[PDB]
Amino acid sequence: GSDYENDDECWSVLEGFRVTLTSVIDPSRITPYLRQCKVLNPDDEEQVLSDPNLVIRKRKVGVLLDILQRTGHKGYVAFLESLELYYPQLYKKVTGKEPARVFSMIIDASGESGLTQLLMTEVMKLQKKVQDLTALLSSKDD
Amino acid sequence: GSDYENDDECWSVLEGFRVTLTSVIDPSRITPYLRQCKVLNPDDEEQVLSDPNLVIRKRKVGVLLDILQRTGHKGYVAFLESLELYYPQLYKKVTGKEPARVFSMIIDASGESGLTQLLMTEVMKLQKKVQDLTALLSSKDD
Ligand SMILES: [Zn+2]
Ligand SMILES: [Zn+2]
Repeated sequence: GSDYENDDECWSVLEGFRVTLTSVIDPSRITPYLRQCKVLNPDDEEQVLSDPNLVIRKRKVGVLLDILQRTGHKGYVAFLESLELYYPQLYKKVTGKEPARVFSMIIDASGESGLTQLLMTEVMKLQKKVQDLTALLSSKDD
Repeated sequence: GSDYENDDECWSVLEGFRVTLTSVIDPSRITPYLRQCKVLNPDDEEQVLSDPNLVIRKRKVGVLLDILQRTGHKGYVAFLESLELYYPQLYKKVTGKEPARVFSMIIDASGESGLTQLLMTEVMKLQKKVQDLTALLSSKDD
């Protein structure tokens, strides 16, 4: 079957890629989204955000996988929820195929209006990010 | 602010800013949204995109206002809602206050999953525009 089971061993497809996941991904951006999926506890995001910066990001994602696997297949798909939104190429490599978009986890967990609020604020951050980049683009250090 | 009745009288709020809305807005980004708002028909998106560039973008939104006036309050709310997502400062000036967040129109029209998919792709067009600007913030004509 296609991963329909619910167990911690589900992570096998992500684990052999954690070498890249720890050096590329920053839990400091994805941990509030993992709250919406109801897999990540408030204690988990606190202990990972013990450093608010991206200094210890290598050990952050490493312990974060070990955190989300405590909920089994739940934390697996939840990591994919945050991943397909924030790191799409990281999903493409861990699975070997295109973004599936199994966002029915966060839909069931936080609600359709929950994910609508998430995406709606993310497009405002991105609308802000466009003017943020063209501001520094118009005046560089060359 | 806003109203409940179905007529051209509904538009009188947006009319005072019409000259700015027609020169600033591009139907090319708001037309696929207005499809899911169920106010814009497959003929209208064609007539405004008859010019692929920004050559006559002034009269594109001008004729689009007339399209959405046929549906009175439907097209009024739909233009507000697309303006609220795509042009936040234009919505801010036309209403006189912060985004009210009356996305309940496209929620009732295309469903919560409809707007969730529109926002999930909207973040990718913004990831495209943000990568477009960091590409130059990485390397310019200098
Ligand atoms: Zn699984
Ligand atoms: Zn009205």
